[PDB]
Amino acid sequence: MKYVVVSGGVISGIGKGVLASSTGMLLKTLGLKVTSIKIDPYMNIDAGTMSPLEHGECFVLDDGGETDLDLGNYERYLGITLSRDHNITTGKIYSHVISRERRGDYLGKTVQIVPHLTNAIQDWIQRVSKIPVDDTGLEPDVCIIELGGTVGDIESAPFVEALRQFQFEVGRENFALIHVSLVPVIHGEQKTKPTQAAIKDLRSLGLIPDMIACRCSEELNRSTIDKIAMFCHVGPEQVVNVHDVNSTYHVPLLLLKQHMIDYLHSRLKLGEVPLTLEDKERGSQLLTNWENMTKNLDDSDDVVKIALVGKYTNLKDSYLSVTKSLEHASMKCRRQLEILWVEASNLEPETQEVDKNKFHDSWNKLSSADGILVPGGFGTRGIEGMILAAKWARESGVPFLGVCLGLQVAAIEFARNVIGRPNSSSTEFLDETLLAPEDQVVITMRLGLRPTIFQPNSEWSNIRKLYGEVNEVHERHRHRYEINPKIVNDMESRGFIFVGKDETGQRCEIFELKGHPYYVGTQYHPEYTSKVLEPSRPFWGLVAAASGTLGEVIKDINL
Amino acid sequence: MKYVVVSGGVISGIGKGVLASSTGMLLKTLGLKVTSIKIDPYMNIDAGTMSPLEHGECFVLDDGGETDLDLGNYERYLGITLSRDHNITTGKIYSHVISRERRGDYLGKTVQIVPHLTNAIQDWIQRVSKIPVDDTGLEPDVCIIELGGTVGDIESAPFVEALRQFQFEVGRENFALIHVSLVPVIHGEQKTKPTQAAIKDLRSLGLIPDMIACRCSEELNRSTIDKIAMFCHVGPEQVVNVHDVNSTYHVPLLLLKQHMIDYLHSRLKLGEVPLTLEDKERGSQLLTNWENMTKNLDDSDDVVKIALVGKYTNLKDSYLSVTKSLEHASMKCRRQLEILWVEASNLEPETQEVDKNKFHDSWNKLSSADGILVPGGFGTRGIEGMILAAKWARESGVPFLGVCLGLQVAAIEFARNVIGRPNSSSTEFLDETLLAPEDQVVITMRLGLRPTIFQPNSEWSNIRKLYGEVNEVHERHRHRYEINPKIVNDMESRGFIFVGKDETGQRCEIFELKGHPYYVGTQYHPEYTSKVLEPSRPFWGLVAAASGTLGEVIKDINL
Amino acid sequence: MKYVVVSGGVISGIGKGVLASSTGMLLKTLGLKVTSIKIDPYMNIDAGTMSPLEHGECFVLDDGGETDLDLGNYERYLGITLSRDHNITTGKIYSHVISRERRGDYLGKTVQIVPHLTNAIQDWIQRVSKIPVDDTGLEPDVCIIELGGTVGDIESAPFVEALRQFQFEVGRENFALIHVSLVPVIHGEQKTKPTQAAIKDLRSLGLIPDMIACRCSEELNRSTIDKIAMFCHVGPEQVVNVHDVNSTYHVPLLLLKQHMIDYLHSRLKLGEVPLTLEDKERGSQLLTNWENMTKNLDDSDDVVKIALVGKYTNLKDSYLSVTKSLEHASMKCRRQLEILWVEASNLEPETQEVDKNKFHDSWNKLSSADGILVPGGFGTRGIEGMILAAKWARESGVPFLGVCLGLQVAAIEFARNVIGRPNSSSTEFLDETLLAPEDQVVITMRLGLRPTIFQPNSEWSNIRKLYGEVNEVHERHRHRYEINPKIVNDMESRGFIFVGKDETGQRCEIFELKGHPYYVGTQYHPEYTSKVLEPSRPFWGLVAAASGTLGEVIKDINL
Ligand SMILES: Nc1ccn([C@@H]2O[C@H](COP(=O)(O)OP(=O)(O)OP(=O)(O)O)[C@@H](O)[C@H]2O)c(=O)n1
Ligand SMILES: Nc1ccn([C@@H]2O[C@H](COP(=O)(O)OP(=O)(O)OP(=O)(O)O)[C@@H](O)[C@H]2O)c(=O)n1
Ligand SMILES: Nc1ccn([C@@H]2O[C@H](COP(=O)(O)OP(=O)(O)OP(=O)(O)O)[C@@H](O)[C@H]2O)c(=O)n1
Ligand SMILES: Nc1ccn([C@@H]2O[C@H](COP(=O)(O)OP(=O)(O)OP(=O)(O)O)[C@@H](O)[C@H]2O)c(=O)n1
Ligand SMILES: Nc1ccn([C@@H]2O[C@H](COP(=O)(O)OP(=O)(O)OP(=O)(O)O)[C@@H](O)[C@H]2O)c(=O)n1
Repeated sequence: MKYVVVSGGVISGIGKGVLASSTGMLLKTLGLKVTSIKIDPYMNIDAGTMSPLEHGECFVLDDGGETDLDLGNYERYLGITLSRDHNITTGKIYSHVISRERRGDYLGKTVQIVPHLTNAIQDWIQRVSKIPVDDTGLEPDVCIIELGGTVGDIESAPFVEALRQFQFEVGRENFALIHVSLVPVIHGEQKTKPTQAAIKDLRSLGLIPDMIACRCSEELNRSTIDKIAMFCHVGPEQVVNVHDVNSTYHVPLLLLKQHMIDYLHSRLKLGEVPLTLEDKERGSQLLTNWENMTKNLDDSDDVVKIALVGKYTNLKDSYLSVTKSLEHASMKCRRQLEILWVEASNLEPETQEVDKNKFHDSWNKLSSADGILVPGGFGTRGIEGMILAAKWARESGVPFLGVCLGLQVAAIEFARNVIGRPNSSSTEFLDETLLAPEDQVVITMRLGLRPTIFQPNSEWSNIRKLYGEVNEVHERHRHRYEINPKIVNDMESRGFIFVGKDETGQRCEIFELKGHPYYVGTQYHPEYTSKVLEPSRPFWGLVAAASGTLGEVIKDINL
Repeated sequence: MKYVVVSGGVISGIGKGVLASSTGMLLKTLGLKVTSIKIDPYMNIDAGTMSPLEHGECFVLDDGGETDLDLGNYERYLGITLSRDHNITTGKIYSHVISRERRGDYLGKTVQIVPHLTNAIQDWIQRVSKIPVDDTGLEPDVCIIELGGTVGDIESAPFVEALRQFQFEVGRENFALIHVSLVPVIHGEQKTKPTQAAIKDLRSLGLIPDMIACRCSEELNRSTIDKIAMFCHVGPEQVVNVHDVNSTYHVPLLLLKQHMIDYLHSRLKLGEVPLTLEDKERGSQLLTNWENMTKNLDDSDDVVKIALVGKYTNLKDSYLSVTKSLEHASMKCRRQLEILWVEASNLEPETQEVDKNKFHDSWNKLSSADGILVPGGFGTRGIEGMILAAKWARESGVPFLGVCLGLQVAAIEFARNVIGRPNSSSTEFLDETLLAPEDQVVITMRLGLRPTIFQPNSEWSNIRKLYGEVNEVHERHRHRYEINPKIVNDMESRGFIFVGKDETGQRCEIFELKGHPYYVGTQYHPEYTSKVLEPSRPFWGLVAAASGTLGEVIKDINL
Repeated sequence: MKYVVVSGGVISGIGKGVLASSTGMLLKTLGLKVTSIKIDPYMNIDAGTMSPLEHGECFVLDDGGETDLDLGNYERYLGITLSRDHNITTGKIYSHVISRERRGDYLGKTVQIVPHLTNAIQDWIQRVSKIPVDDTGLEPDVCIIELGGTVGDIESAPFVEALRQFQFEVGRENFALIHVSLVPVIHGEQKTKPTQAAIKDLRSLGLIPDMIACRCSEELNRSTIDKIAMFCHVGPEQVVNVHDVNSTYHVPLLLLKQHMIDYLHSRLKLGEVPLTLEDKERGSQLLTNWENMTKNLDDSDDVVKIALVGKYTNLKDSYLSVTKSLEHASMKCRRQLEILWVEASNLEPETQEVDKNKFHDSWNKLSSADGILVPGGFGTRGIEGMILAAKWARESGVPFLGVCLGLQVAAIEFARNVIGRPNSSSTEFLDETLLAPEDQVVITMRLGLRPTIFQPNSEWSNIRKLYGEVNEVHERHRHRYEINPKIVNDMESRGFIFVGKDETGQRCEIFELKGHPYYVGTQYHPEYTSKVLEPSRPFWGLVAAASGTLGEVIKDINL
């Protein structure tokens, strides 16, 4: 079990996620069974009790664990599934030993943070990194660790001590540390001194960097490479840069041109770790696939505007897996995405009493859209606005995808306008109204992986064709409220077919609407299962409908 | 003797000189007899043995001491003259105690950096800060100290220890520390953490900041003011910012609007320090004069292009007192300066054999110039180029000022073209030629203040009118070579009058040429004696000739 | 050129000199041509301008350089001669680059402590360590460096940075660092935490210890070895202890039983450094000689009391080379030394007017003495007291040795009592008296190595027999005043033969007195040339006379 620990920096908010994930992807092109751990110095146990106003999406694993946003970046780049234990936090590990303490398992000793926490942190990393994360049951070869926070922090203190001991308990030639660092440029001069003071506080804590990765407003001068390397000892070929470039998917290609694989292959002796010719052939495949899809990102110019309809769209972090999944679809289509960020709070005509500009700006964006998407956040405040976007797409042929709250507002729109019961509602919005047509009932949330089965009369359905005509699908959920099962037989008689259901038949999970080019929704979140090199099928469909060639996409999938 | 010590930062190259000088100017508007010290952690004894390729101008005091560039900024803002002891350096203070040691003055003790250097540093600061620096013989009231380097540096180590002891040996309420700091902005967020880590290394060394001054790419958020103040303890009204604004002369006005006088008046009890009504009236005069001249800088738009002819003009730092003195002239004229940086190495027709573009670009700039200036650096390599600019100005009515090497190349041009001896030369360039017309002889440099006397037939001369028709002038020199005294009587018979001379008559120090609008030179450097609120008379003349109204300038001076 | 750098600690005053010298002796038993450098963070240039009240003896090299006491410990253990450049100091290296600066040799650059001092320190160590120090002209193999002060000190700051760079400029496997550290024991528990905090400040400065040497009130617990090694990373076999034992000459044998040679032989690859079978045979000889002489120190019990007569004998550090040379003599004689510390300020009868006890206590000690020694410090205040000890030894058969001031007071005693001129005097005490019998004249000091030649009528003389009957001797001097050459022919006619002289015959350097068992003096200091395994001949004589068997010593020398 080799380790690469990404770490460091003078500002927490600099460059670790993009680098760690890119390191993991690069090491995956060696054919190594790479795995990945996040260390979050924050106290939260798991993400379900924290709102999207901080650290973005409430991301979900096959385990059903609401987890840190940064796990999603490892899944979507590495092509792996992570267990809820691959996110380590301050309150997780303190809750762990305090649970073990009240259980009596410390045999009456005084429990001291050294060695006790620094043993729990090491034992957790050594448990977790052996867990299988691939399509096959084999244990991993190399673990990337993102140390969140900065080295030299009250809260990352037990984690840096635990890593200091771990660097000896699993030796040199089996552990390597990469430190991300700021290199400010002021008056056009690349001032190294913050990445010298931050290496005093690094070496004080006994960790030793084998690579320095810079974030800077420029490429590094040969002078500032030497000025880092002579003070903060690494070779001249072990300082690397992650400068501003318009594509995050090119950061693996920068680091490979800076020879980072050739250094880590030497520094972790990776040629001695056993691999087959098939592993090495999958390794060169992962590289050449990533080069070809980035060549498509380079030479593509034919824009496709997707309108993404929701709340808090000024905090663009709130829809990160949506945004990345749309880009995975757009790259597979060889077409340049733009996302129009559309405020559902503005589409409502009530906006026109308060500010006309917001109304017409939102409808300008929606009118411009080659496809529409209601991806669903949390809370009720924008539901009328999303019904307007569900209407516009139905009455105007515009492609549509309703994820989670998107199913519920698309069925509420269909009930309000095509069944024609003007009172029909989301029970989470309007429980006090006690309707017959409640388009929502509570069934405290169905979370993580579940099997979805298609209803037999569906060989005509494009959405099941995008899933390859298979009988069953496995995807990740978040829903407390669901479609009302009594209303289904009415909606299907109007052509709003619920193409996918739970095996019990009481819970309805996919629709596709007859005669419309492409109008779909999913009760599961298809964002979370997207991979960069193999995109999520409802999102590939939406961008393919917005692009044209949806038939050719389906034909190619059917081969 | 109160002290304000400017200090600090995470990068040496951030903001101390602009802030320290502005603090000193502001405290001068209280009517306090402000003085100023530079601490340079570099080893050089004094600047005469370091070339302009590093830290710029070889600046000169009334003492004749070649000293750090940063002394010039205190002189030109504060309106004071500094002794060569107001620049403290590592090799000055180590050479001082080692001189005292070999003299036997430590009574056979083992000389240890604590306390011995840290006593010498404190004794030097307490000697120096009492030295009179004004138009009157009174001792100073407040000393600004610029600690050069950063707190937390191998070489600023004895200086921070010496200040740590000094903060107790002259107490709180008589010493205050201002720390300059970086506040990076990354992804549009003002990341405080470098100004937290750098305050651990500050407080470790026992110093305590009473003000934090930021350099940042923006104004400070109210959030980042509170985030500094809660970690690095100062009040919310004691964090201040020195953001990018197009004028350095506005930095005193920023700091006054941020109430920095109201804090230092309280924190150094400055209301108890004895002052007269006349001192307070001079105090409000210094403020209102600085506001009115900056109002002129604000509402002025009529450009005046000065071509400054020399070498190494890509290192624009090399002519700093020239540049600032031209701006002191331009502000007094209410006219917006541009300096055309003109390469003498390009004006030469030999350039046209190597690159035509450089030639025509240099002559384009020179042709555009409302006035020309040969300010004189060091070494011979551009002398032919400067003779071409001395010719162009003479044959084309363009105003001219030849400082030091400017006199020598203007007299060499006059000898070559108006006397018409084509071989006449600078002996420093062409000593091997052994001419009769050597326009240069060695007289190892006449340095610092000397008296200049005007030749009696000079009531017609504009340059003596700009000096107020007085018999004598006191200015600062640097010259090893001078005009040949035997050639003078010939040049004067042609109308190149040497309007100013040494009292011995063998050394010729000013010329003015008959019939030309304004063609002058000075063997002394007039840059070094310029003040911001009272500009240097040859430079006020050059910008007044380039502007027009030179007669009105002379009339106003003659009142 | 391998390096071993001794360093470190939480208190400056702990254990470095005893360890460094013992390391050097041990590595000398490999047959390596070991050399040695002292780094003194104090500012003094050289020791002649510091008095014995601090850091003890004003020790002297063959170069004639008055140097730090600690050089003497390397000479007397390693059997080598050091140049005055093998002592590096803060004011030496700052005076060096400032000399190079005023000479112009930095080509006009701004001289900055990094890299400039940190290059001078590295260049000095690389010049110095190649200087031949043996009986043969070959360059050294391994350099011991004692870093004086502690790592983490304002004044040792350029030296720790210079070593940090040097550890890379001469790599790992060619440099190794040993850190001395305190391990306090409190309430009977060996508290490691000072040797953890001091290793944060070590690793912060980028140095990395390969050995930890402890000073502690006990042997180290196996628990505190593991508690150091797990925090301050070294193996369990790389923590070593230098506990209190009654003999400093056993510290090499402790460190060899703790396998320190076996670690440094591996860690510096010393088996690859080229040596002959003769070098290895001299290596095992140095070990077995040191074991046999320490076996003599172990089984010896027959006391020999030497009375050492002087000033400031409460600062026992003031006579260190005397004390060590007497022990080198005593070990060669297989006899247990005691030194009676005798106050010359008390032997004087004037003491009996102020305190009778001091008088009778001093004469009790002097009466008890098996031999007397006037070794000579500095200043005149005790000269009458030393004349009393010169008298007592002459009139009572007690063996005597007068070094430097000892010759002068023994000749002053002889002139006062055996020639019988009661006024005869030291001119340094009584210059105003203008005598005919001035027993002292100025000839500003004859320093370092000089040739001494024996007067031809000397085959009877025991002192020349102890020097092996050779015509000439080479020894180290310090004298400003000397014997008056006109008085010599009178003293010799009375049997006070000046057995040794300068080749010019005007300067008289050794005496031996007829008929007395052993009454000698030397104008040179024989202390400074003493080796542990080959003792200084006048001191071997004094302890042999005090022991008996002086004839057998002479017989054994004459083989
Ligand atoms: N492989 C990656 C890595 C990062 N990002 C983007 O970059 C942001 C996070 O940057 P990251 O590289 O993770 O650094 P930070 O999160 O700023 O800080 P850290 O060093 O702790 O990761 C996210 O909003 C994400 O959209 C991305 O799109 N793809
Ligand atoms: N002395 C301190 C201060 C803060 N933190 C940690 O800092 C983390 C936040 O990181 P970052 O955003 O990088 O620090 P901020 O204080 O927000 O500063 P900035 O404004 O630069 O983000 C928190 O988890 C907190 O535990 C720490 O370990 N030690
Ligand atoms: N009152 C001032 C101060 C600075 N400058 C300009 O700013 C530069 C120096 O900036 P300064 O404020 O002195 O900071 P630094 O020198 O960069 O660093 P330090 O903090 O050590 O001063 C000079 O080239 C000078 O032209 C100026 O014109 N007027
Ligand atoms: N550990 C160190 C390293 C450097 N210096 C000092 O740093 C000063 C140079 O300051 P600055 O330019 O701020 O440092 P640089 O090393 O040049 O780094 P940068 O590239 O950020 O300027 C020198 O006088 C040198 O004595 C120091 O005191 N301690
Ligand atoms: N080989 C040695 C070493 C030391 N000493 C004695 O120990 C004292 C000095 O101890 P040392 O080991 O040099 O440590 P310190 O000088 O206390 O401190 P440092 O670690 O700087 O050497 C001297 O007075 C000396 O008499 C000795 O006799 N023989």
